[PDB]
Amino acid sequence: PIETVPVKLKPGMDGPKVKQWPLTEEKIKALVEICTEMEKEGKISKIGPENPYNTPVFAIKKKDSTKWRKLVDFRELNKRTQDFWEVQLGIPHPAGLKKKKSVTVLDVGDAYFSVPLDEDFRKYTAFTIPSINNETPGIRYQYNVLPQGWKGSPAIFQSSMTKILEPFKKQNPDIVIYQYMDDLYVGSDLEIGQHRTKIEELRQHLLRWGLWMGYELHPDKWTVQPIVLPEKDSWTVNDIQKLVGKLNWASQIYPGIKVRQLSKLLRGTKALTEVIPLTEEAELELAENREILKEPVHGVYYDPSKDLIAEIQKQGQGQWTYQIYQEPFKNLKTGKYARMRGAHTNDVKQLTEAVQKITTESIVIWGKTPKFKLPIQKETWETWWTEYWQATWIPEWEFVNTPPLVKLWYQ
Amino acid sequence: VPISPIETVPVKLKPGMDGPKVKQWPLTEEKIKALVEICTEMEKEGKISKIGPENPYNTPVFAIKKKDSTKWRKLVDFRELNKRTQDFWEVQLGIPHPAGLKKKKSVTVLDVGDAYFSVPLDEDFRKYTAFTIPSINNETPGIRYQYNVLPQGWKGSPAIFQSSMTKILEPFKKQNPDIVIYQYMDDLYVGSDLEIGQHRTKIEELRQHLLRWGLTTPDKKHQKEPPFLWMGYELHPDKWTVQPIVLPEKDSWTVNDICKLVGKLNWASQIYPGIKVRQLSKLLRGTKALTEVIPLTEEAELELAENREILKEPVHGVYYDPSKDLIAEIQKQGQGQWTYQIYQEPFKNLKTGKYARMRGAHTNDVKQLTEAVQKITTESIVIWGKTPKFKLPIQKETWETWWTEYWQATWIPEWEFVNTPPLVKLWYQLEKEPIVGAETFYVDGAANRETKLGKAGYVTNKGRQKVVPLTNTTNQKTELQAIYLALQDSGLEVNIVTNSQYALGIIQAQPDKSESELVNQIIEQLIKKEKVYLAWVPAHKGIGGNEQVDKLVSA
DNA sequence: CAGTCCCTGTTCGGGCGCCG
DNA sequence: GGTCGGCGCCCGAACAGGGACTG
Repeated sequence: PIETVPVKLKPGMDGPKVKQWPLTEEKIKALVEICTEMEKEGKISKIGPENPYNTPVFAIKKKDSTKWRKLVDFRELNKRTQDFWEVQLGIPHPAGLKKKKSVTVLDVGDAYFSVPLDEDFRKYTAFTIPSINNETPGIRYQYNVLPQGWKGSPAIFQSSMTKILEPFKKQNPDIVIYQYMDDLYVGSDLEIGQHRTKIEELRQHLLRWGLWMGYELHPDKWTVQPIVLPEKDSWTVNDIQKLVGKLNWASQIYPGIKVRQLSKLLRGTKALTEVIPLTEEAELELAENREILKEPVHGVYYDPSKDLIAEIQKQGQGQWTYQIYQEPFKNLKTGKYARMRGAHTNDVKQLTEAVQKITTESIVIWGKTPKFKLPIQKETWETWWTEYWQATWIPEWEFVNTPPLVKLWYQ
Repeated sequence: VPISPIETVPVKLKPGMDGPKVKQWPLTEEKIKALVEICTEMEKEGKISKIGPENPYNTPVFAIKKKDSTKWRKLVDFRELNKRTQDFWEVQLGIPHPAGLKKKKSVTVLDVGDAYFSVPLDEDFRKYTAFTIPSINNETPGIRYQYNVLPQGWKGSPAIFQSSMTKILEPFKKQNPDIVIYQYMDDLYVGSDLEIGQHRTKIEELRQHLLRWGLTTPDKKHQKEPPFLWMGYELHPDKWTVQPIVLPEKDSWTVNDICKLVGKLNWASQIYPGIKVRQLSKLLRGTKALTEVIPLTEEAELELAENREILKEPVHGVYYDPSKDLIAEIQKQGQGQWTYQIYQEPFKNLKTGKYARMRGAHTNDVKQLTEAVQKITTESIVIWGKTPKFKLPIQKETWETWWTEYWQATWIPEWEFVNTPPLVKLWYQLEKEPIVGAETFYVDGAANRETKLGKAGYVTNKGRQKVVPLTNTTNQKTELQAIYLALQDSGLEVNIVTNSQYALGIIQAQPDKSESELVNQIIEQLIKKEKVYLAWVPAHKGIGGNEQVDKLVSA
């Protein structure tokens, strides 16, 4: 008996038409059970071929979770409804969330099933369930309530959500609460003990309105990976050539970098393994360049109107470096991950884990998901990435093949 | 007109566009008799109705012969309709494969009749399905009809039938969960582990459940005894095989011919292991006329004779057993070609296949092997929903060396080494640190965009030097040529310094094959070496002899 | 500076097979 | 014959995006 908020696509664009990729047995059996149940609870209803729209669907298991979770790739639908959740019903991003000692994430996607969807918009939430060996044709459904993973869901539920959070925000005013998609980020400077208790106070505060999860973050302990130069006491021709090449590449970020006195050490046609003494003018150009890498880059600042972009570099031995930027060489943040799950055995699992950590960090700091430049072939990624996804959102990505140049981000 | 027991799918046109208005083709007198005989039969059964001048729409119509029957099939040229109708999302996402079937006690196959003619069309949409039937005389105005069912030839007919058929089977499948029904259009593979007595009861229950909706299951197409003919195969209680494949024996081969030949060879490769179409597809490159007759090359005649030799012997596949693991083994058939067999017990292949796509101008066997594994993985998930275990002709240490040092993300699922030559290996390894006591070569190359002329050479720490003039070249070919020279005129261990990101990006990827002859010559010299160290320095920065050799190859 | 040229990779259009 | 839909393969042509040098 709730009134539906009218929603429309952005002008001059049709709904998503993305084919369903093949799914494993454990995934298809999980979607059937969920979908029949959601059909029995009236959340979804079967449709037919007259609906030309479709969106891929698969299932996941969150970190240390045994129950399956239905996930829809509405990235194409969200691109095609961007004016709604940014212009009309936008959500402000608290700049203090990233400064909290502990931030916890809570899946609140079950609440969106309480609000009906606009009748004219249900046509675009269509999806297809495949069968193993194509035993039966695609069993299609469409959403009759607010779908999980749609950018328009937290915007419609925003008015309802704020009213639920007001009794808790009043008792706890110093607590920061942000909502992105199907997740709720709660950050506090409290001690780790009384922090988790306040989480349970909220959890029971949301259970009484008709709604459980747990993943802790510590944004104050997030570090950045600077560009560092080796501290060798004996330098060979090759060492100086690698040093000049790396300093030359770093000059695009710190204009103050100079390689004039070091290039003078590379005048003759010398053997690579030959030891070269550092001149006095070079030892100072080396020490001055080390200080410029300690200074922050001039003129870097976040722009809310620009899309985030993230690049990831595989450094081997379980090492992965990343940089987030909006304009090239103006990196808003750099970093490095090591020892993730699947280290030393699986690179797709590590690459999948790295994207999730990076995206999670981008949500805490700016409230946006970056478009990734993944260091992997397109066919390799599209085959395995679903087997390691443990998150309710899906960032955008593209595939690059940049041969290692020099080791700019890792020693 | 009575009401059809199946619910009707609402179909619209695209907004702003009217129905089709196309004139009828001139038809041969033998086809008009077949149409009026079939038209006149379908209006009696309520499948087409007469229309007057109030219907301003019209579309062509014709008829083709049915395979191995005197009956004719009615088809309508809805090309102008299909352009303006709404788009449909097809629910056939692929084709079932027998390798995915499980051993069932009893098996039954049936095929319904007048399938498209047993499912109604939307009431408000029948007006746009107007067509004319030309009489035996060109002056006769002709008879105009409109469809009441799914017209054979309309783009929505298959889509609507598949979805309507599933909706009718859902109440049966909901009451009989242990019954497996493979639904593909009009064909229903039914199987169960129930005893043979209660099997035939549930069969009869389905033929009556389908009868309540106007779907007839004729006893002519009823199949109760093995072998079963399902989807072009022969299903036996323990094995299966494809229906016999016939290749053309043309003495004079045309382009189109190769295409039917190639098409059937790919179809045969799913159970017949070892089919190669490398040299036969090399006949389809750069050809324009589907009919420019083409002579068979010596390598293609050999390839054809081998394939004919595989088709003489009988082969068969087995069914999927969920209790035992899935296994897939790959071999390197030829240069750029791969084959695989998927099985659960040794020599009892569920299915076979091949992968031979050339991705990129420069590649190696390890890349192609990784591409092959991924193709097998996806195909396996389609049919069995799981990833097989892999037996690969690559050493464990070989693969560990590759993926750990490659800059891209790469991975292979659970696999084990199988010692089946030819083994996939890395033909050379670039050192990670410069080689002590090895001559150091500073290479560079440049060319002119107008003259297309350039130089390429090197300067070493021992005083060695060379510069070579080059004609009809580019900047990239020269930087590669400079590295080829340093490899030729060096010992077994050599350090090479370049400023070419292009050349360095190709070599570090450890390719063993390339479309460029210059790369293949560089590869051949790299294999002869024991230790090779490559390094990059920025150009125009006065680095070592890289600025001295930049000034020698400037012109 | 902005324009090419050189190179490489991807996407699509069009032939066949197979099934219905 | 010159219907529709699905999936697969092979090819070439058009598209497209980055790097070095010139303009």
